[PDB]
Amino acid sequence: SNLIEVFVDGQSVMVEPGTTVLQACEKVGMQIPRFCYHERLSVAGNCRMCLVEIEKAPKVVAACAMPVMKGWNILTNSEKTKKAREGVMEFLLANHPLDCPICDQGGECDLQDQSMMFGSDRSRFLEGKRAVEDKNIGPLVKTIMTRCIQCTRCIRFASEIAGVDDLGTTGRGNDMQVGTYIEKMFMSELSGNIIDICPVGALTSKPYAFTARPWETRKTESIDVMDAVGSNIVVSTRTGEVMRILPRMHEDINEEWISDKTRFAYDGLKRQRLTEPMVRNEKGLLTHTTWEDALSRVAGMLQSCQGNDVAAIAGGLVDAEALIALKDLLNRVDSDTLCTEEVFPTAGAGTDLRSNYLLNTTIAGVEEADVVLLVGTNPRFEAPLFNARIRKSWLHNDLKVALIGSPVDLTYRYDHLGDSPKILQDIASGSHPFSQVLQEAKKPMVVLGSSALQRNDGAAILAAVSNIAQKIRTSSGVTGDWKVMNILHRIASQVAALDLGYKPGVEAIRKNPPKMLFLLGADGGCVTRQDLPKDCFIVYQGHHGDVGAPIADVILPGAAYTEKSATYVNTEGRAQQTKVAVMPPGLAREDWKIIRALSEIAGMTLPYDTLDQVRNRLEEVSPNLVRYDDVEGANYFQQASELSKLVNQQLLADPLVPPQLTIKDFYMTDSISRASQTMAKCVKAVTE
Amino acid sequence: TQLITVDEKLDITTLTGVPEEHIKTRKARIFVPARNNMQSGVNNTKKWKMEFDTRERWENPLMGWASTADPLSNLVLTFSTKEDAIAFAEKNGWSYDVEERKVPKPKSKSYGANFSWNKRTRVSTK
Amino acid sequence: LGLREIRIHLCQRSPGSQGVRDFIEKRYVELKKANPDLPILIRECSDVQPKLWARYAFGQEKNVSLNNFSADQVTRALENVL
Amino acid sequence: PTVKPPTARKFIWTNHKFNLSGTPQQYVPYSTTRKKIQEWVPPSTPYK
Amino acid sequence: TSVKPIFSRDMNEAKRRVRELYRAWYREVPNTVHLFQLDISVKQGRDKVREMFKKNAHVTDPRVVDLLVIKGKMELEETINVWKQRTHVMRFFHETEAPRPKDFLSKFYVGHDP
Amino acid sequence: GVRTSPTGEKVTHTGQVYDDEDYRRVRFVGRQKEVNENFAIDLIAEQPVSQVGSRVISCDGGGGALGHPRVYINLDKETKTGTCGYCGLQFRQQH
Amino acid sequence: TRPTVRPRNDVAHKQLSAFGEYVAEILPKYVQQVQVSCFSELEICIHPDGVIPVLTFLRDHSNAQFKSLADLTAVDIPTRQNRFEIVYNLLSLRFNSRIRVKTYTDELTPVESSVSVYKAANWYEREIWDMFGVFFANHPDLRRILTDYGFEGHPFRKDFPLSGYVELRYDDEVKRVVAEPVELAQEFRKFDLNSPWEAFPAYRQPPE
Ligand code: SF4
Ligand code: SF4
Ligand code: FES
Ligand SMILES: [Zn+2]
Repeated sequence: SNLIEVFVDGQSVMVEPGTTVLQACEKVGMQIPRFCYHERLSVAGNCRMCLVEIEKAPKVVAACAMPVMKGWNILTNSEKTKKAREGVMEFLLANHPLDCPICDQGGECDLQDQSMMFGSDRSRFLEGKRAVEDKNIGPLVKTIMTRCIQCTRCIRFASEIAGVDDLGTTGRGNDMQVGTYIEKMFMSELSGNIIDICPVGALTSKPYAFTARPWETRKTESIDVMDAVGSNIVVSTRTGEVMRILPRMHEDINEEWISDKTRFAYDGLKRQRLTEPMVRNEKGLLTHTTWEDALSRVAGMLQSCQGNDVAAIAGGLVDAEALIALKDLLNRVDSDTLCTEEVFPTAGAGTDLRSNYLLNTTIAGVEEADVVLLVGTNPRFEAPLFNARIRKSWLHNDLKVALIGSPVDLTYRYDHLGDSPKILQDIASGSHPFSQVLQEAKKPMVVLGSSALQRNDGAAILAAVSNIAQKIRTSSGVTGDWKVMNILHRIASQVAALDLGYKPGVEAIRKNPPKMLFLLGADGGCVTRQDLPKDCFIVYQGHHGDVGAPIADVILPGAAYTEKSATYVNTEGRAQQTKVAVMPPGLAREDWKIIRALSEIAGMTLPYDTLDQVRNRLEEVSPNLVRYDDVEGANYFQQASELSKLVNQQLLADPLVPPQLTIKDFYMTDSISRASQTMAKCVKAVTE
Repeated sequence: TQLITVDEKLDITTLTGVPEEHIKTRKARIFVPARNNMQSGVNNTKKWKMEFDTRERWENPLMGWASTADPLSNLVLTFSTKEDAIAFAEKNGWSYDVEERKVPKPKSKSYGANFSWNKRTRVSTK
Repeated sequence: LGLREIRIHLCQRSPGSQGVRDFIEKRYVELKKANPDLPILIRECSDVQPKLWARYAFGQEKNVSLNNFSADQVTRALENVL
Repeated sequence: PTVKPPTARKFIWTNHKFNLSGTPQQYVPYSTTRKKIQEWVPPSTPYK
Repeated sequence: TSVKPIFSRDMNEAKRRVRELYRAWYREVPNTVHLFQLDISVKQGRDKVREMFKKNAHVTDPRVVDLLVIKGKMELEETINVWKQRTHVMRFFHETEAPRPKDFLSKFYVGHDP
Repeated sequence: GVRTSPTGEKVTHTGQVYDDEDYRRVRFVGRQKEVNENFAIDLIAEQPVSQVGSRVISCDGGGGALGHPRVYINLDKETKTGTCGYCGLQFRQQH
Repeated sequence: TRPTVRPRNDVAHKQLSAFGEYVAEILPKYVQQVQVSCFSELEICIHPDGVIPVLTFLRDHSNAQFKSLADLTAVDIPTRQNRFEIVYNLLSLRFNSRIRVKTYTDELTPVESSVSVYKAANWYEREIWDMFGVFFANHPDLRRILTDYGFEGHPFRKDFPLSGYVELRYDDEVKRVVAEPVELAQEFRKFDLNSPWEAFPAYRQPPE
């Protein structure tokens, strides 16, 4: 039943026809060494390391890109196989300079490992050793092209995933410079990913460059933040502190890639942090004190204050644990005006009813989709690995990607349909040459960006897109069961806050002014002191405060995301937990621990002591927030769309636009990216 | 000599001698160590490493060092299967978290389809 | 005082869970139409006992079961809670 | 070393200060590293 | 699933051996406080002896109870001889605080231990 | 060739000096804070940048097997100087 | 091959193979493995019941003398239901050969106290009792060798960390030396040195 036998060292194994020899050897366990093969890119054959002596033939053939004929016998440990490997390894190490002390991949080279485990023990080639003058590619990536072995892997990665096409081979003979001809600062998204593509020490990190060496660090589990998708991130840590991060692999989401903001964020994570709990002072100033004074002042004011005069804006990067602790505390006082950072609208019951506030499909599940329309967003600048997934589908099989909302720099020929909600109600009617493609295609997907939802067109666009979803779902017979419709997000803590059933947005504060409020990471222009009564009493709990810290009344130095065993949810409902990597500097306790100490000092209690009891209460409140690395999509789209008909709003005539549109707004408007200097370097490098 | 023997659980935490705080407070993590992405080699896979959560490592103010009061912080136990991993972690007493194993999914790559005709798959450089 | 939150926890293969599926396909739109201030919410994860909780009155999380029930019995019990 | 005294290096001391323990002039160790984590500065500008 | 037991068949001989060991430790203490010239009355020493017996009072596997009998009997031999000096017998006590309490609040002012 | 702190003591070649609210200054009391007063940044600028009349040149550092290994560096930057990472000294080219 | 590589002597390989096959076929009651290394030193892998009969048979019988006893170490291996390994080492005075008697054992069930047949195993049993926890049944004196008296924890295990749980210091308050929980002066960086890429193809175990 469509299986071909290969005799790897006499051991027979079944292989799907058409696949490579190397995947058969990796099926039985063998690693034929490789330099120009990679398990995400196209298969070029330029490194010659993958060779193997296939029997009954006088010629050694490659195994990176060999199709499998019927009934092979593969010798991976013969005589001339080893002679070919020693020969090719002796060829590679000729025009490669002696930099292994100063090269930035001492522990993580590839020439070193494969030269030990397959290469010769003596060298030759007394003269020669050419040298290529380096370039200046960008302030993010340090570049010495002398160590470049011309392996053509950055080129294939750029041209087939980045889509930028700014890298090339130049020349002949030994003189093949891999690079960029026009002295252009190569700046794009995913350019941070190219320093792990390059298998030798030729493309290294610029700010990291000479700060560690990868045997001293220890590696630690962690979860991506400031992106809605959550690649799996491994912190190489050192000195009771950090060194760097790397992307590690989840199969479904964010395969072997990461965002540049995540990869270069940690400079701002350790630059302007908060180590002192801080109280205002009689001149009007902000000084610091011990925890007893600060928590006693907050507890006395909290025992004095009840009613509908207590608010809690929790945005930025907050936990499931801190939000559970705050919901229990704020139930325990009397009542609430919890709020989140980004205003999500609730008119067709969007807080409950699991569909309309997560990504209903799978991020990996978009490959089987066929026609995707894309209402206002910018996937290159909003969770870029989602855009890399869409480009992966666009490059492997056929798609049809149309965009409604902005003319932007997407890399793969979106079909621009205009930018107004009149276009959206016009496709709701169906007067296009593209509605036919929708309702008579096979597998449809509609991706709604959350950034086009902060405006006053929120519930109307959401209900109309859900009517599109009901139209194409109840028509055309697809599949069942499979989902046209999904939304995405920008911040994972907002997704966890919507999962816990909170009030989204500061509309509850605009309807009801409070007298006491807890700012758990108030990033942007949510509230001011002019828009609030003069006895403010903000308790801002966070880390490297630059907004809210000028608006300070009581500062509590919360921990960061690398610094606590949190519980985060991506934009598709999968609950991923962070792990302890670096203890926070200063006093800097964990957030829910601070909240439970606050409830201790105030005249009340909380019925838990440990983080395992916190996660027990988490499974009590919402059941899928402890079943780690798991997905289950929602249902009941008929009930959702029939509940979307009560509040009959209007659709404005103004054109919409996402503010996440270019490089400067990709780099500025987040806390950890704002606190750094590497972001400022690349901002002034792109603008200048 | 084939005596009375009962077939039950074990309670070896009384005999291993380490005190109660380091028994019941720290939580083990059983994980397969992920591939160090700057290299590409899965020989460092195929084991189940048990580690513990990290704790405080301050600065010794006389030399600029990283001292800690953590004897259990620098362990790793290499195991062959998840089953004996969980059996050992429940034998010796301390609470634990177990993750699962993630593999490279087998793709179907082909140079001839990388040089296609009417598909959008085209290398555009080679 | 009144109510603040009502939460539903479900699974895929149980007669009571199937009864709550029958309730939630039949008699939710009139219920949410009736009480626009109570965010009665639905959760399915993989497998859990189908529990019905009510968080109200300054931290009272009262608990009832919806295991092995019929849909009319679910409606009667929910109206007894409400 | 009346056969080859010197070396062609312009950094060697002209004193050769000997073993100096039990003095007011000896060695103490310290951290040869700059600031670690760079604590936050409150604004001197007030409000209210 | 055949296991050779150490000493006992069921918990009866385990209880018998451990109360025999407690009888020996009860009649062994004033000889130690007279010999090593300790600084602690008889009551406090006997109270920490019965504390250390009551600490492991919930183990039901008879092999483990027999092995703790062997541990206590080895320490009783090496304390009824004059081998273990004053340092180890004082090391059984904890007077060098370590006053680290088990609140939440005092564990919060000296943090990172939940 | 050293600076001097505003506290009144010598800084190192790394700007690691203390504030006024420390105590390692008071464990420096009575015994001298040693500092190598011959730095390494300024000793590069006193060296003559050699102007070698070829294209791509070699560097060892004053002695075979006594110094750093062979690094062959390129001089194709028409206005910038090629810098040995080991030596720290510059070169030019004159055809 | 001919320089720089220690050769092997297949004469001794065939001789030890035939001898181990002989011993295995004449004691079927307790034998599981007789493995021969490349460097020709025999290993006999044994169930933990026939320790005393195998040692009495291997002290005598005049086809193999092996009067000389050496070390006993029970090297601790997790991911085994029966963990520890008792390694007797036996040397013949007449024959110049070495056989490693590896019997396996668990954490609790005792092996049968080889001091009754080999007088050189007395401190070996006492020492491995102190360091591991392998009990020996009907042994005269079981005390602690190579540890402190008040110390316990069986420190050559893998669960016991490198730095111990105690740390002695003198103090003048109680005028004596006391133990506190451990406070390091440096982290003891345990480096990552397990490099990939399979340096030994001949030892690739079959995966699942
Ligand atoms: S990439 Fe770096 S570590 Fe590897 S051989 Fe080249 S110089 Fe050495
Ligand atoms: S720069 Fe690196 S990835 Fe690109 S061709 Fe050279 S060695 Fe390969
Ligand atoms: S893998 Fe590079 S040649 Fe086949
Ligand atoms: Zn040099």
